[PDB]
Amino acid sequence: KIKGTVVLMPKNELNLNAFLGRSVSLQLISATKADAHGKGKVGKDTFLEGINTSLPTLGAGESAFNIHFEWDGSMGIPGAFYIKNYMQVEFFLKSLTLEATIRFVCNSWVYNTKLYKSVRIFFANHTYVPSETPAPLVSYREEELKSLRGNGTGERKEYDRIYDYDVYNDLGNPDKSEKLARPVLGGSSTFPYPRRGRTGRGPTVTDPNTEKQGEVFYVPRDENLGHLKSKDALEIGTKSLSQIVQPAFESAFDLKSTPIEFHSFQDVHDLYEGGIKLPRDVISTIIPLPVIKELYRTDGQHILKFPQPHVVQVSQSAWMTDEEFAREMIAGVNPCVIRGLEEFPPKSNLDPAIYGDQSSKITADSLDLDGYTMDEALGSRRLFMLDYHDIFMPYVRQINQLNSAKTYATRTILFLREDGTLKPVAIELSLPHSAGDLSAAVSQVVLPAKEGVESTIWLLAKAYVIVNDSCYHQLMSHWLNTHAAMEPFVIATHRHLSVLHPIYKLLTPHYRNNMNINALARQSLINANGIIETTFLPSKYSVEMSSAVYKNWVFTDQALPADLIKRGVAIKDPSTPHGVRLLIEDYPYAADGLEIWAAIKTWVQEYVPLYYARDDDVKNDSELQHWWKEAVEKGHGDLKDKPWWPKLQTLEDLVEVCLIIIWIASALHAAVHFGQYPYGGLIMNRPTASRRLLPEKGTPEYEEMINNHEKAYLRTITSKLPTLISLSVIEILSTHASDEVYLGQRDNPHWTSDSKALQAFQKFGNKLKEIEEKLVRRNNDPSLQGNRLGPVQLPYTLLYPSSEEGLTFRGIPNSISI
Ligand SMILES: [Fe+3]
Repeated sequence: KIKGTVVLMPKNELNLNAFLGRSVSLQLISATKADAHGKGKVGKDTFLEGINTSLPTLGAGESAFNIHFEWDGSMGIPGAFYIKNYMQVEFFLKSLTLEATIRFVCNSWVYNTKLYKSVRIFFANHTYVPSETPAPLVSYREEELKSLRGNGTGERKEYDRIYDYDVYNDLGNPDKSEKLARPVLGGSSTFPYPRRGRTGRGPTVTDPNTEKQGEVFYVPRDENLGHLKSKDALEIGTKSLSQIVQPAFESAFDLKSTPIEFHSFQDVHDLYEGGIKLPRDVISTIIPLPVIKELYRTDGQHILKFPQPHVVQVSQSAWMTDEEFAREMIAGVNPCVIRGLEEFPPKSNLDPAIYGDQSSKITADSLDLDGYTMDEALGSRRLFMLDYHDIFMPYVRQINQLNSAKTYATRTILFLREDGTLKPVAIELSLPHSAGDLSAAVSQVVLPAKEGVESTIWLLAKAYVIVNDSCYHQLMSHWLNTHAAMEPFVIATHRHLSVLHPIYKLLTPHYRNNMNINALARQSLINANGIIETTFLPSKYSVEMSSAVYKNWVFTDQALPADLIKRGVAIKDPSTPHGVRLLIEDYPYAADGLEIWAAIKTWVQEYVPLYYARDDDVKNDSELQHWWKEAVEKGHGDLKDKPWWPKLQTLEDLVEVCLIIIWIASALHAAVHFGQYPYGGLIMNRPTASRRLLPEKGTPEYEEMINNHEKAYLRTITSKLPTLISLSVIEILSTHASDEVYLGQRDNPHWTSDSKALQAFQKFGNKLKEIEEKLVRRNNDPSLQGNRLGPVQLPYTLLYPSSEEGLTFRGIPNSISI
C-alpha cells in the first residue's frame, strides 16, 4: 500500500468529517506502466480515510487527510492522479504527497464531479519538455491541454477552466444607452489592441458586436484567487467602489451636504488631517464593506479620513517646486516617458494640414540653461523633454468639445544641471487649429516664474502637463503596457504549455491574479462610465486612446535596455556592467531597474540551459512553438505583421522572450503601480483632469489667477467629487495584499523536483536580497539626495524587491496582481 496525504481547504476558509466516507476519491496514474494503448495504467478509486493531525507545519486554513492506495510495484511509479469530488460544495485541493517521496502541487478548485466533462487530473512535480514526457503520460498531457483550450464557443461558467481570446467589445453598455456605446478595441486596423480572456456571454440586444453585461466577468476558475483574509481581496474593491461607494458619494453632492468644490489647498489637505464630513448614511454605506472600510479612518458617524500621502509626509508644499516636478519624471509614478532631445526646436510628425503649423514656439534664447548655450546643452546631452505633443494633439479637439474637459497637447523641456538634477525650463501648451474653429484659444509657451501672476500661469502650465502625464501613465504606462499587454501571454501559456513544461513553471508565477484584476477592470475600471472615464480627462475617449498608442507598442522595446536607448536617456556601452550608460547618471527608476533587470536575466539564463541544450531543442519543442505562435498571431494578433517579433528558434530568443515577460509583469508593473497613492494621493501633485484652458486677460478668470491662485488652480484640475473617487481607487491599488508573492518567492517550495532549478531559484532570491542592500545604500547616499529623495524627501523604494503588506511604496510582486 502507498501511504498518501491530501491537503485541502474547505470552501468556507475563503466540517472535516464530510470529506470522509465516499465523498472524495483519487486514482493514481502510472508514469512508467501503460495499458494496451500506451496510456498510464489507472488504479482503483480510493477515498479519503481520515483527518491527519501530525505535522505542525500546516497553516492557511488547510487540513490534511490520510489515504492509502492499492498499488503494486508492477503498476510502475505513479506520476499523476485523477480526483472526483462527490460532495455538493467545491473544495480547494492543495496537494498530494506519496511516501516511499512523490509530490503533487495542485492548488486548484475541485467542483462536484457531475460538472466536469472529464475528470480532474493532476501531475507530479517533475518537469519535462514534450520530448521528455514519459511515454505513458504523453496522451494525458496533450488531452489536458486540449481540455484547457475549449472549442471557442459557449458561455463560460464559474467552474470552467477554459482559456481563450476575445477582443475588448465588453466595455460598452449600448443596451442601457447609446451614449454608453464604445468602439470594439482589437481586431481592426483602426483599433488594434491586445486580446483578453474570452467570457462568451453573448451579444447585446442593440449591437451584435458588443458583448452583453454580466454580473460576474468570468476568468478560468483557478485564476480567481481566493483570500484567507477578506482585507486581501483588493481586486474586489474596485467593484465595490464603483457600484456601491461612488453612488453614495454622488448623493452627498446632489443633496449639497458638502461643498461641491475645494475652495483652497487646505480643503484638500483636510482629507488626510481632520478628514471630510459626510452624511451619516453615506458613512454607513462605506464602513461595513471589506477592503473599502480599510481605506479610511472614521468616527463611525460622519468622518472619513484618508491616509497621509507619502509625498507630503515631510513637506506638504514641495510638490509645487520645479525641482520635484522634474524629479518625478525620473523617480515618480510614471518615470519612463522622458526622452533625450537632440535637436532644437523639438519637431512634430503631425500633419499641419489638419492641426495647423506644428512648429514649436519655444525660442532657445528664452531658456535658462544655467549659462549653457543651446548647442552646448544639446551636444553634452543635457537636454531632455516630456513630450505629449504628438500623442495628445489628435485627441485635443474632441476632448475639448466635452463639457467639463479642456486640455492642451503639452511638451516640457528639461535641462540636466551640472549637479545632476533635472530642471524644467519651458512648457509649450499646444492646441490644434483649423479653419472655422469656434474657439479663439491659442497655443502658448510658458516659462518658469516664482512671483506674481506669471508664477500662477507657470503652476497651471505644470498642471496641464501632469494631466497629460497622468492620463498617459494610467492608460499607457500602466494599463496598456502591463495589464493588457501581458494577458495574451497568460492565455497562451495555459493553452499550450503543460503544467509539466519548464517554461510554464518559469513563467506562471508571474501571471498570478492578472486575468482576475483585468476582468474586474473591464467590468468597473475601463468600462463605459466606469471609474477611469468618470475621473480622468479623456472621458469616453480614454480606452480608445490606449488603442491608438498600442499601434506603436513594440514587444522588444519593453526590454529595459532597449527602452532606455530608444528614449535617448542611455546609450549602448559594452564597457559597462549592464551594457548601457545612463545619460542621467542618477535616474532612480533606470538605475535601480537595471539591477533588477540583470538579476532576472541571470536567473532566466541559468534556468533555460537546464532544459534546452542547443538552439535546435527550442525549435523542436512543439508546445513552445505553438505557444509563441499563438501568443503572437492571436493574442497580440493585430500586430502579427510587425518585423520585430522574436522568432524563438534559438536559446537566445527564448531567454529574451522570457526575460521581457518577467520584467513587464514584475518590476515594470511595480514601478508604475505602487507609487499611485504615494504620489497621487495629493490631487494637486497628480491631477487626473483639467477643466478649462488658460484665461484671457481682462476676464474675471484672469483676475482670479491674480487674487486667488489656489482657487484658480482648483477650478482647473479634477473636481472634488471625482477626486474623492480617484483617491479611493488608487489607495486600494497602492496596497500590497498580505498574501502577495514577491519576486524571488514562489507559492510552493516544491514547484519542481529538479534540484538544479531549485538551486538557481535560490540564487536569484539571494541576489535580490543583495540588490535591496545596494538600493538602500543609494537612498542613504547624500550625494544622490536630489533625485532619489527630492524636496519631498521621499526615498525611492519602488524597486526594493521586498515589502510587508500595506501601502508601502516598495516591493516587487511577481506579477500584475492589482
Ligand atoms: Fe496595476
